[PDB]
Amino acid sequence: GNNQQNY
Amino acid sequence: GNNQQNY
Amino acid sequence: GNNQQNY
Amino acid sequence: GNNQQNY
Amino acid sequence: GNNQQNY
Amino acid sequence: GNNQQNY
Amino acid sequence: GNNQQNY
Amino acid sequence: GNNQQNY
Amino acid sequence: GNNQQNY
Amino acid sequence: GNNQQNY
Amino acid sequence: GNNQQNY
Amino acid sequence: GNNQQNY
Amino acid sequence: GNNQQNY
Amino acid sequence: GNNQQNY
Amino acid sequence: GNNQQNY
Amino acid sequence: GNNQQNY
Amino acid sequence: GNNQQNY
Amino acid sequence: GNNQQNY
Repeated sequence: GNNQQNY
Repeated sequence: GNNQQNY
Repeated sequence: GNNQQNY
Repeated sequence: GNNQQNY
Repeated sequence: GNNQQNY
Repeated sequence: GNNQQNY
Repeated sequence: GNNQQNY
Repeated sequence: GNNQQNY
Repeated sequence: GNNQQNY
Repeated sequence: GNNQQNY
Repeated sequence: GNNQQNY
Repeated sequence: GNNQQNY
Repeated sequence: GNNQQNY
Repeated sequence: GNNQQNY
Repeated sequence: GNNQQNY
Repeated sequence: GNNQQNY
Repeated sequence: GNNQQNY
Repeated sequence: GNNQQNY
């Protein structure tokens, strides 16, 4: 699906 | 499904 | 915090 | 905190 | 705390 | 605390 | 405490 | 305490 | 925080 | 099913 | 079923 | 069934 | 299903 | 924070 | 922050 | 799907 | 899909 | 899709 990554 | 990762 | 919305 | 909503 | 809602 | 709701 | 609801 | 509800 | 919306 | 992990 | 883990 | 674990 | 991980 | 909108 | 909109 | 990464 | 990276 | 990179 849609992807958001907050490192 | 949709993905959110908060490191 | 961080926000992801999948309509 | 962090938020993910899947409608 | 952290929030996930699956409608 | 942390929240998960599956409608 | 922590919350999980399965409707 | 911690909460789980299965409707 | 950071924002991603998928309409 | 749907997945939420709070480390 | 649906999964919530609070470490 | 549905799963909640509070460590 | 849909995925949220809070490290 | 940073913004991405997909209409 | 930085902005990207996809109409 | 659509991608947003915040390093 | 569409891509936004914030280094 | 469309690309924006902020170094």
